[PDB]
Amino acid sequence: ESSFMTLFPKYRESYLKTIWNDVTRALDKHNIACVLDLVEGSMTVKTTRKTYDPAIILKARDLIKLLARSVPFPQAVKILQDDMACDVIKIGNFVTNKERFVKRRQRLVGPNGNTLKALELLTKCYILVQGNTVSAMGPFKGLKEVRRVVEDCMKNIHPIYHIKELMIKRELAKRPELANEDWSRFLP
Amino acid sequence: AVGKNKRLSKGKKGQKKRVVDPFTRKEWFDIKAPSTFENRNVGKTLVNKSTGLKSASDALKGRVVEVCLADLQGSEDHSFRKIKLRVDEVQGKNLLTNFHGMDFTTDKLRSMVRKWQTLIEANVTVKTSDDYVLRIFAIAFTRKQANQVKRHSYAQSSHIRAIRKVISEILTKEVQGSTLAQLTSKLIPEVINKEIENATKDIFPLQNIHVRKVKLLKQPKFDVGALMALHGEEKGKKVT
Amino acid sequence: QNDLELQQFLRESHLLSAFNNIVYQ
Amino acid sequence: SQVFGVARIYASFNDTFVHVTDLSGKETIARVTGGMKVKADRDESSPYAAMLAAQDVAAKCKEVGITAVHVKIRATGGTRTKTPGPGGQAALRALARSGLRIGRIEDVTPVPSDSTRKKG
Amino acid sequence: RIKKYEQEAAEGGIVLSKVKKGQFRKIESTYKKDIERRIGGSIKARDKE
RNA sequence: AUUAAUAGGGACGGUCGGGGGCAUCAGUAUUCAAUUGUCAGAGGUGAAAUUCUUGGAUUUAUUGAAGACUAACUACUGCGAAAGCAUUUGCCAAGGACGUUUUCAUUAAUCAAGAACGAAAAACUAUGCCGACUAGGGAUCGGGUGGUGUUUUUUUAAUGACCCACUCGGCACCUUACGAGGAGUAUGGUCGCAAGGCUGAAACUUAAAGGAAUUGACGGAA
Repeated sequence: ESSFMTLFPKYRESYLKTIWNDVTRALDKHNIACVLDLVEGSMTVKTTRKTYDPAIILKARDLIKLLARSVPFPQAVKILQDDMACDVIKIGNFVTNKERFVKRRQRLVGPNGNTLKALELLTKCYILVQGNTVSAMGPFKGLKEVRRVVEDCMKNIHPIYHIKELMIKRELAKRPELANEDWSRFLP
Repeated sequence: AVGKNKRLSKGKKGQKKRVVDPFTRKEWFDIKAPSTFENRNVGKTLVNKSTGLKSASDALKGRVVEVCLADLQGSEDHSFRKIKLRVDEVQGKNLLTNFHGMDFTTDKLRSMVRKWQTLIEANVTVKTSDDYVLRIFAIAFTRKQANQVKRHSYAQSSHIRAIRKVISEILTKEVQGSTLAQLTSKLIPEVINKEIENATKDIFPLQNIHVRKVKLLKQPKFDVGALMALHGEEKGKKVT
Repeated sequence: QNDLELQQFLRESHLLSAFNNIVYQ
Repeated sequence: SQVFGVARIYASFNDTFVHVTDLSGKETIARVTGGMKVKADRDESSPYAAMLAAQDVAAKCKEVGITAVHVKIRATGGTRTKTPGPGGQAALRALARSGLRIGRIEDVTPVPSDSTRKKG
Repeated sequence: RIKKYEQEAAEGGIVLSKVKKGQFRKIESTYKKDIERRIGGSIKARDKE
């Protein structure tokens, strides 16, 4: 019945073969079968005659997609957690000069990854930057926030402005005195 | 926004009463696929009202349905293929359709496309022997040999141009050597792709060769003869 | 980058992650 | 006896559109929105709205006489994200739980060939 | 460990903070296990060299 | 009537390239228009709001049209002097490298003044000694030389892909021989900041009101 596949490369295939008990364990726990074809270089996820969760089989499709895009197994079980979400953001369709593109995604990732990790803390998601793709997984509020932020980041506002926006926003919503105010009296 | 915090716009000011009751004023017809495939019986469709037999003709022959090829052919594998169909004839709670189009599915596309290799596209626009005008999109993939130790097998510019040329040739040649009915039964087993492999075998190694898209452009004038002779004169019960 | 709280949070951004797996104040 | 209808689910990041339809795609057999079933505007995409909208369309489907569903999941796509909604997932859940025979699941979200973005 | 991390990133392409030629990387490994204090930034002898 | 430099130009053979100009065919997505569908919100935000939505909003199906872009393939890169450079098939014209017992005969080079080419909110943690430079290794890209088998095929159509050894030139990467004032403190000076008393209020001890003060105040009997 319901079945999906995804290709991978070989340097991840080593990791796949070394961890492959864990994915089939979690997935037959959710009554999802998974198999692995080496000459095909692909993974396969299918359902059986007992599976009762369409949400979880779409989730398993997301699982092999993320594992093909080379995120480790802690993040894999964090997406197979229910109220989480993967999300892919492309940046390659913004700017003209290649060198400016390089320096701008370096401005994103920041010295010692610090801007990226502060963003990950303040949104409770995980980010990973691959050239023209940026993968992110976590809750939907953090995902919407990081989508706005990275699009303005490959535009030309700075992530430091965004990080100050995030911490001020989270505090101002934490103090349970304001829910009517548009908060632009506080944000610069 | 069913709540009470919502303020007042124009919104829900003046509204007529639900009296029409659409599905007790509607009717249920059945549609029928051609006889070239195996499982002819498929789905159901809603007629708004029998005040128009004009309306039955209008809606139920302007229709375009879309099924999956497992539902159409009884394939034990869910064979990843969507068929568009365009209906023009009804015979007594039993409509007779024709063929409209055929696309692959997006999940199968994102399954096909890889990283360290080359994807090739091609498009042709032909007139069939039964006067249909069709456009066909075909895609192909390079592969590496087993002896290879290089982790990529790209093809150069003369390679990709010759490849697109010869597949365009076999496309137009076969669609003009066959009709639309035999063309549909030719695209059923995907023997045209096996032909493309055993023809472009002398150019470059390939792993996945597929026709992505089939779109209609201009339809001929309808013949009850052709449609019925594809599909394989009625009397009533003397109401007094 | 002249701010005081900002850059301290920025270089502690990996330490709080490492000893956490937010109480950043 | 296996009467087939379809279900277009536009699962956005700000509403959960559930929409059963005839097989051709013109007769809209039922339709409810997250912002038509939840009280405030704040939670117009939550799985609670999904469960409620699902129960409404389920009542309507057993009203009309459809026995099976082809569910087509769709996201906003194109310019914005290619990701479905938690209302989408919980809607598919509660529809299967109210018991529409799970005919065929597929996603078709509008993907751009090349997006209309200002190459500044 | 740092070299295997760098190889996995550059094989499955990630970006990373660009550091000078002296020091090592700075990972969640060294931040949690607290190795900077008992190994250091770099080989100081080769630094003066 | 000397050679033809691991000096320079030139021809030819096969190539190479998201190099260039000109049309051409097409992908979807978006926007609008029109056709039908069921009728109650859609949008955006942290939550809000502007706006659209009984002349049927959003949404599903159908086409239609315009204006931009050609994703996934996409990078350890190719091409261009730089900015720049990604659908198709033609047309035109340039260019690198390979290979040749091919041609001339030193025609080469570093360039100041002059000229051509350069989308023109932009930037915001990045930095490795330098060289007239010795050896190297794994990777790529492009061509040739040879062997070897696969994969191929065979009187018919393009004798292509892969293995390896060799050979030139690129982009990169990796190890190596060698050499040419910031701080803080104090301030009897200088220029500036300047400080407070209930408010009305001052020539009037002067009204209402105002905040401050908030358990009103005054006598007896035990």
